[PDB]
Amino acid sequence: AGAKDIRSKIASVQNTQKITKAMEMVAASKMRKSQDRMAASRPYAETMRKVIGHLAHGNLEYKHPYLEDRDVKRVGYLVVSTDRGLAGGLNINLFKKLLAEMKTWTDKGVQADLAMIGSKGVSFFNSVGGNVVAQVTGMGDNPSLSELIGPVKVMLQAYDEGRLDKLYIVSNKFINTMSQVPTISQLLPLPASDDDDLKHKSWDYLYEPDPKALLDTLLRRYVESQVYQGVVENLASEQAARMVAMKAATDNGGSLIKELQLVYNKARQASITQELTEIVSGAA
Amino acid sequence: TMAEKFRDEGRDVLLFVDNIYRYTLAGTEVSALLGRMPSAVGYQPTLAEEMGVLQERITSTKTGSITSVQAVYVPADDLTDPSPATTFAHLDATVVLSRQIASLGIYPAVDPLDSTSRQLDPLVVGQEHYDTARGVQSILQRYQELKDIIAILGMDELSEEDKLVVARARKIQRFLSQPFFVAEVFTGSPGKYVSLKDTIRGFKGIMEGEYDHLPEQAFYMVGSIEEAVEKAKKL
Amino acid sequence: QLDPLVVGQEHYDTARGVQSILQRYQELKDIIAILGMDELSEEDKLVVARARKIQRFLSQPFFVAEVFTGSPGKYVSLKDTIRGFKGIMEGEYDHLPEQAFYMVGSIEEAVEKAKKL
Amino acid sequence: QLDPLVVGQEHYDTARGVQSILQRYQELKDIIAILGMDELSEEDKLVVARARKIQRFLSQPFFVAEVFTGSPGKYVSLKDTIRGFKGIMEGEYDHLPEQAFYMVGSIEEAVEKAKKL
Amino acid sequence: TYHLDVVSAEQQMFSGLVEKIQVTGSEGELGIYPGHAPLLTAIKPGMIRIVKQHGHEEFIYLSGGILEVQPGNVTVLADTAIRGQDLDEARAMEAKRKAEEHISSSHGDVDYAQASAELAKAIAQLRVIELTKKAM
Amino acid sequence: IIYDDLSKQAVAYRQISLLLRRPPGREAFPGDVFYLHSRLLERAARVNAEYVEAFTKGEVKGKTGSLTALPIIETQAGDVSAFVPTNVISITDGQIFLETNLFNAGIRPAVNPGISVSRVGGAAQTKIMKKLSGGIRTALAQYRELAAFSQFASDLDDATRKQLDHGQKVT
Amino acid sequence: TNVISITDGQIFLETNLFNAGIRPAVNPGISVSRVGGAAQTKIMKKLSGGIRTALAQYRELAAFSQFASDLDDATRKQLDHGQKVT
Repeated sequence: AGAKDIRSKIASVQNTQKITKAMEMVAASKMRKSQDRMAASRPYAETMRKVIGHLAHGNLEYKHPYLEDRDVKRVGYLVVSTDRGLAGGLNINLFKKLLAEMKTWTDKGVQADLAMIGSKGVSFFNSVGGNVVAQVTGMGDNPSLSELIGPVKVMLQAYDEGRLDKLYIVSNKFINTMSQVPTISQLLPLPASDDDDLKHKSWDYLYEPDPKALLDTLLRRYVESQVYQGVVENLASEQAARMVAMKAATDNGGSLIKELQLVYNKARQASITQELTEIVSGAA
Repeated sequence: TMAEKFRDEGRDVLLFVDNIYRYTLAGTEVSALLGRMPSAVGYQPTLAEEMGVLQERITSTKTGSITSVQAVYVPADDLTDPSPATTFAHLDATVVLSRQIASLGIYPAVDPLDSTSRQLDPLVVGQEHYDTARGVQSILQRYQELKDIIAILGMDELSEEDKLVVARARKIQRFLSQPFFVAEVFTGSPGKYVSLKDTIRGFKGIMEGEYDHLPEQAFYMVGSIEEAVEKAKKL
Repeated sequence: QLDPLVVGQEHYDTARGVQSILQRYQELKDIIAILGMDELSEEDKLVVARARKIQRFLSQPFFVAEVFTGSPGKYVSLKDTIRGFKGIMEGEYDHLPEQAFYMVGSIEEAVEKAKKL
Repeated sequence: QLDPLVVGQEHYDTARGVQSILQRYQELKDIIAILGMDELSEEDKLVVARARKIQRFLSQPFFVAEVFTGSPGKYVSLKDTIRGFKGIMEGEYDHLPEQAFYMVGSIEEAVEKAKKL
Repeated sequence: TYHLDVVSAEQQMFSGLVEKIQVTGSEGELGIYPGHAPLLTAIKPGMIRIVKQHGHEEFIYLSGGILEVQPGNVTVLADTAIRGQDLDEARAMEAKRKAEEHISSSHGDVDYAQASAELAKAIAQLRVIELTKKAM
Repeated sequence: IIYDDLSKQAVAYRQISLLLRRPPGREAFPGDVFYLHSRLLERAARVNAEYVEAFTKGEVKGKTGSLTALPIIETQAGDVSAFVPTNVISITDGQIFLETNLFNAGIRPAVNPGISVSRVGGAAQTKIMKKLSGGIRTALAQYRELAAFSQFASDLDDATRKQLDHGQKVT
Repeated sequence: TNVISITDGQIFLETNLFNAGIRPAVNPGISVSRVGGAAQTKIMKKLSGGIRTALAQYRELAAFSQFASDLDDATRKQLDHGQKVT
């Protein structure tokens, strides 16, 4: 205490407030960039889904394993998590939503198999005791598709090899700069997208060389694409959560400078009085 | 005492004290010269009486009245220091002038959010004036944070009722400017003296969407509001 | 009188564990104040929850405060409190809400008050 | 007295270069803490290594501290001081380990120490 | 002319109206003129030629992908990196290794590193809440 | 006129005052340290032609006199809010605040804009300088905070990337 | 401020360490002894040299204890050795 300590604490809280304001501004600019990179990725998956629909359940059909259900003996999860702290409640809401449903599933005897994006989920599930088989980390704000080919190659290889029966991607969904929501969604077997081809009486493709070898690659690329989309939305959601958390922190610091200054002024006045009284009453 | 003489003639007087804190400090200097013991923060032992015996002669009376406008300096930015705390016991109103409001080219630069009075009660000023003032105050202090959301996320994020609050707040903030007679030789425009009732009309208007249809620069430096329309006309 | 040789090892150990948790909670109050609570670890959200339970459970209704709150006073023997604080510190009551501990006597009155929420 | 006209541009530039190296290394300690060493640039990893070597080379064994540590003292002229720090900053002694500079004395003894190591 | 779209999973590489293109198909080289009947094929890594309307020719490089031609529209769903079988299995094996051997790599966001470290130092042992008498 | 340290005159006055047993005031400075610097600096004035003419008894008539003063004050650890600095800041017509963080960093003279100001302002400034220099001070007072925010932000918006480097040229 | 100036050392006992469990509550970062190693058996003098440095590095890093989940693993080991020696 004493004036000269409290003034130093006021100075350091003011410094903290500068830092949190800077982090807010940075996070907001990165949020805008990431939600541009988010919309730039729609066209590819949008058109590939129409191709898959016309090819799989159009005027005729071919039948891939990925298209038709089978009894679920054990399940896979692709878990998307941030690489950086200060995101607020983002990661733990998601991980608890996950754990509740992995519990609900293992209440029916089925096992779970985990693959991790981002290192926060890695550190978490490697301590809760999850079964993690493939991971990628350190993508930061530079998510790239080639770095994702691995952990999804694992899950697909295990799916058509028979060791999985269902595959989910768990991630946040960026609705608004002010709200983000965790969601666990299916991506194998392929969900129905209302792709009805009744306008496409009109034609069928020329296939070079054959339609089944094409359909295989189409489905694999589509899964990779949707995992990438999930990663990018999780990134923009991280950025928005960090922006709002740092807004909160800056207000919390500003509303605490005001307390420290009352305490400092009380101490200043007390010191002046105690000194001047000692002088005047020590004289004579 | 010169002001008190004018009052005895039955007039209304206005007494300016260019800095009351220096009156306090001269009292302290003299107190120290006379050898009296130091009180709370070095201030004279008789502080709250030397202040009261000045501030108590400034009152209305069945014959006349003295109003007082007193510039005040608060030491160490501390409204607890004995001198600010002793003065504020006597002040009815309080107007604070802001560098920022002036930066926007608005004069007089009276900050409407921190300026206060204790004549603002439905009991004393009436319900209409009171709630008109509270209305413009709430408008301004919401705009205060919308203007931060704008600065961080850009205008396009704001809801579309807020895009209208941010249009009414700007018109309110303009309409608080005025052309003084004394200000001509800066602003050229002639001076205006606005009767209270007219200010209540103008802000009751702007607050509730009336005059939504005319541009914000028709309010700037106009005076009454029934001249805001006749400045929009030629805009 | 707070010595292993005077109050026995178990009483002393419980008192010191309580001091240590409450102190560790004091050291987080500034991080929680500035950054908010969601920045804490999974092992330091648990410390905070246990400390905030120990704080309530230190409260008690007094036979002389009935004048102020009506709630009947409780008398809590020593064994019955060095059992309850051991209980809270070792997480065996983690499934209860904080308000289950406010102004109760022994720990069974808290496990009972939780049923009423 | 530390301005060019009174100490000369040689001494002045050596001292200012040392100060700036250590300032940059202070900028970088807290990136090393979070992101680890392997993430620095190839330019910055050399600033780190030279800053650490300079930070070592400032130490010296005193003739009177011999009673505290036994190691014999050293007297170092100003000429050798400048010729040493200039040499470190210009990348001339990158071949030596850090501890070849710790408590060495003159720079010509850092190589003789590194040969023992 | 017809509308050509070259899009990857990540970004849009080309758009706009074209007069013709020549692509290297998996089966053989190809060439698409307007009105070309529907077709679907893979394409090999290599260049693609476009003639933007009014004969402005230019060459783009594609790592692979899939070509879909509809009568008046065509789109090339390109890939970001060479996609083979043994290329992807190396990635799969590395991703499998990194999960058992807990090699948690670091991100590279140096701005967050500096801001977080300054924020950690500044808030250290402030003892503010003991100093001001907030209850909490 | 230049007073090398008005913060050492106050110390000598405090001494000579205590040794006479006169009652002290805040921070043990004598009761009236303010009336010490006030009555000193209020001599620095510009005085008009009527006063010079009367004083000099008609010998010189066309002129006005002046005595400008630059008092110097020393602050402990940048604390502008100490008892003797906040006194003298309340008497003069401005201040040039020389900042140590600029001086060590090599910005010399270390004039700190924003915190330092001249209250007579452009009335004193020569016309060409009043024209050219009008924009500088706020430009620098803003660049100096933009250069703070620029620590945590890479990838700056190229709109501010120009302001930064321009402010850096001028600095 | 007098008896700190008169003496050849200081042992600072701090209540924020005492409460947290560290008894005796000696604070090694602000305590001093000017006789130093001359007042030690040579085995203790040999061994305590590394303890001083372990605790000094721990004090320089400890600001990060509340962010340890993101720290590089090369410093995490120093930050944990400091805790074990404390």
